[PDB]
Amino acid sequence: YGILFKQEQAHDDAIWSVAWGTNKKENSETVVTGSLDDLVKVWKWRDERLDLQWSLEGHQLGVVSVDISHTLPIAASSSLDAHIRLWDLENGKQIKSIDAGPVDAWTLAFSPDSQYLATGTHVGKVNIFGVESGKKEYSLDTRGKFILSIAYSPDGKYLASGAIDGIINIFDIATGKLLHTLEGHAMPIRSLTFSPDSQLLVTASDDGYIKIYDVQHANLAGTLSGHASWVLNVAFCPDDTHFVSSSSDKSVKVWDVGTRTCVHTFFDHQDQVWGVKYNGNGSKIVSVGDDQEIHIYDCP
Amino acid sequence: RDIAKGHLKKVTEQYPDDVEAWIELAQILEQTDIQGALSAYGTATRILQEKVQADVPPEILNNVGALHFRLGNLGEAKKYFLASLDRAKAEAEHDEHYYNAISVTTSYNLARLYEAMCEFHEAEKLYKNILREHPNYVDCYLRLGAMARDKGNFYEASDWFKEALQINQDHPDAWSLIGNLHLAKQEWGPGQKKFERILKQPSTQSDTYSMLALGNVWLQTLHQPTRDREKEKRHQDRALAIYKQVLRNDAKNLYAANGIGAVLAHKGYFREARDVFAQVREATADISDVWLNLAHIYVEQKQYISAVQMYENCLRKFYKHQNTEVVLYLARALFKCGKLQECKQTLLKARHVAPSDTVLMFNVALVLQRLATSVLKDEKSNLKEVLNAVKELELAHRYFSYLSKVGDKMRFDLALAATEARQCSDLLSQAQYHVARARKQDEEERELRAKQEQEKELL
Amino acid sequence: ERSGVVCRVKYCNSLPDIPFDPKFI
Amino acid sequence: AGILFEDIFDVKDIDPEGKKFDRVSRLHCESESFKMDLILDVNIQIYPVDLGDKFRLVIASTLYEDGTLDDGEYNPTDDRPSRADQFEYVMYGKVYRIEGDETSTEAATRLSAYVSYGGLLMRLQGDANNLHGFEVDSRVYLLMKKLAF
Amino acid sequence: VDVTRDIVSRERVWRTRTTILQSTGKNFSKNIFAILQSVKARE
Repeated sequence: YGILFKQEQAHDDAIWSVAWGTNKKENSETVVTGSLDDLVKVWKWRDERLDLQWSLEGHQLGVVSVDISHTLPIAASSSLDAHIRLWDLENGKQIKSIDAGPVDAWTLAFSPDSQYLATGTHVGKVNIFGVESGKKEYSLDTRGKFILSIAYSPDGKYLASGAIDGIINIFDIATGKLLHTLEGHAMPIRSLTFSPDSQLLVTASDDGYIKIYDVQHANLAGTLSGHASWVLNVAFCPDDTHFVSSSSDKSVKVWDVGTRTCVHTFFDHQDQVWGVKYNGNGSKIVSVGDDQEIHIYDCP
Repeated sequence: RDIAKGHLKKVTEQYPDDVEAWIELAQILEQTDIQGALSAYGTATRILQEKVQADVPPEILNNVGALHFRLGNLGEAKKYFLASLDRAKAEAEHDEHYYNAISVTTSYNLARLYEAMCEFHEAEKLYKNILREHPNYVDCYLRLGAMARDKGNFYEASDWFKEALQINQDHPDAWSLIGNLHLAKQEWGPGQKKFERILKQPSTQSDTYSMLALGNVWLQTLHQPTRDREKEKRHQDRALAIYKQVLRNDAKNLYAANGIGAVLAHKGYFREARDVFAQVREATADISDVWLNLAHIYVEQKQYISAVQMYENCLRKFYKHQNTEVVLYLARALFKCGKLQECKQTLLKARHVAPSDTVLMFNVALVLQRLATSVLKDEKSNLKEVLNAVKELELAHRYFSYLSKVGDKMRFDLALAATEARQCSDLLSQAQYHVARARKQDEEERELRAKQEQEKELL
Repeated sequence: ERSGVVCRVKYCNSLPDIPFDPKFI
Repeated sequence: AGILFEDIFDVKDIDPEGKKFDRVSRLHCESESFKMDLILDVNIQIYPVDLGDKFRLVIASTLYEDGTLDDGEYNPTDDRPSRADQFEYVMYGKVYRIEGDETSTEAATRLSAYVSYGGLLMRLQGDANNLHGFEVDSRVYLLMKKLAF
Repeated sequence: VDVTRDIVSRERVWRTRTTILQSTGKNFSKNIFAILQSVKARE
């Protein structure tokens, strides 16, 4: 374990989000970043070097999330501006600008089919926009506080949502109905993702416990004392052997998804880590944070 | 203790086969500088091996690991406690010295470390292993609920705290933690006084912690527009009496002067607040309170630098690096370009952790209008800027619409947004003016560059 | 502008938790 | 007023270069609320300090608490309210340099105000906003005082 | 049980609530109550 690459001043402002394609497809041969300086830098990661490929602008407010199509070298990008914008990572142009209307929109959730795009709102519903449409197709009527996080499964069988009440709302993208509601947390769930096999569901919570529930029967598979600080971000590798979690304390821990043991802790972030993501194989791990910089941990 | 120190300085120089002298050295120095106790136990550990092959008793390796546990040598203290356990386990005939109690304390410090070592599960399990063997212990029962209190104030944390009180009602720590329960939900403002006045009996009395908790719950009742109703002034005077009382009995009670300066600041005696908070700062500036109160005095000069410096210093901790209240305190005198444009950035950083608050969404709109009118009134601004200002004004107007439908507010109805909407409409008219100004300046620059290019053609 | 920023500026001071000292012996 | 700068400080090294003089030592110190840096020479013979010593340092334009400018002549025999009356170590000196990270286009972010106290040198270095009170060739008083903490 | 008196009798706890509320510095109340009374006298 180590760091393979680093850039200095990779952005002029906090990198709020990072995405790297995880397929064998060309969508993995790029990195998309969203930062508060309104610079959606598309990096190439050619030659095992983080080249800058495209520099997309136009967001009024800083980018809250970026997500890459599981099928194409295209990404969708969202902001507190509530103008969700889409790009082609191999031309660097703007596809469309899904104006939400009132300025209430949040992180994105690319469907694995790359056909639907879930969004969060202060009403508590999960609005499933259409990628090629932009209109509000269908919205999950699960009101409450706020959808702080939402995520699609790699095969698309389930869908979770992080509230501000620690209420996982396990939706069903195949029928559009709330099936389970896992309430093993009371802290605002900051982010979550699905296991490569859609069996484990990690929950990143400000209480620092990265509890890992199950989806098929909606039960807790065990506690995990992840950080003393808020768990901000958590991603699985593609071979489904480990998962990294991002803290609010400049650490990144390589937790073992099977043993729930940290196999390595990275410490080359000068400020807190907004996000972490694997490669297509799971060796290189990109990490980004308030230090405006990008770091590529190698985990052979 | 002074005589013990001066005797130990006499035994330290001479060497009359000193064996326990360094033990008595470290037994005093654990209140004083922790390094002196460490150096003494370090030398005492090896001095116990030259006379015979005798293992170190667990009590010394325990005390040294307890020293290191206060330090950043958490893993080293962990090895110390492991070795103390292994050694105390080996004490099968030390029933008089009760090796078992030594292992008990070592395991307690070890679970406290794991609690502190970002390993709540090991601390849970060790604390339960003390519960399963000795349910009459308190701190093992309390720290367990502490761990659960991280997830929330309504889990078996609260239950184990109350149960602890029932077994030991005369335990001031458990009771204080009880009153600490009500501080999460401040709806028990006035009713906390009863629960706080339980152990105020004379057998407990001079409990400065209860007295201060009282003055705090009493201070929370301040910052009310009912001061002219001769209601908050009496509350101020009452809390001031509490503070004077805890001052006479404890002149060094820095929280007493802390609240005295707080009430003086609420009196607007910010200079009297200034220097009392300065004395607190001199005594211990580390506490989270001074970084706020002092900054709130410096910002009150309207000119400030220290205020944002102190706001930064308090946010250095991992507790709440993303924080809304600090930016609400900081969002003040927002008119300098580095205050306006930067405070947008910090408001966005706060809102990206707390988007549900109305006050963030209101202040971002106020600062937007402040900037937009700082360039759409009179300014011969850059051209791109007038394109951007109307975009910002549009988004401000959208927020002005969205805010108006929300029911709950910052304990203050936002019905006054009509003037913001009017400012928006007239800034839109100023945008339609300054974009004409923009085109005139555009043609101006084009003719300037052309008349320069011709001069170059001459050369 | 017509007003400064709205702010519930309050001179707060918390209390410390029980220190739960390690049990030196 | 005439209080140019104040902060909590602590000594973090003394004579890192070795002790060049016998009654004078370099103090290398750090500020705490501004995390500025200080290199000060004190008369280590009449005012001894050690590493980790915490002190208030109030660099002031004039000693008088009413802020009236002194003439820079030593007089004693004076009742007037004087800042010195509440310190332990007071020096008087001439600001002789203000270096900073000025670029050709945009201003310095940080300044280093250099002061000579009759030959005992001080460099105070940090973010410029705390050093705006310093201009080259101006009289200043050091007024430092150890915090017992 | 004796385990209680076995431990509470050997333990050497050095810090507690009051020791946090107390300043360890030399700021008594002579320099504090002075201004506290003076400002009341201004009123």
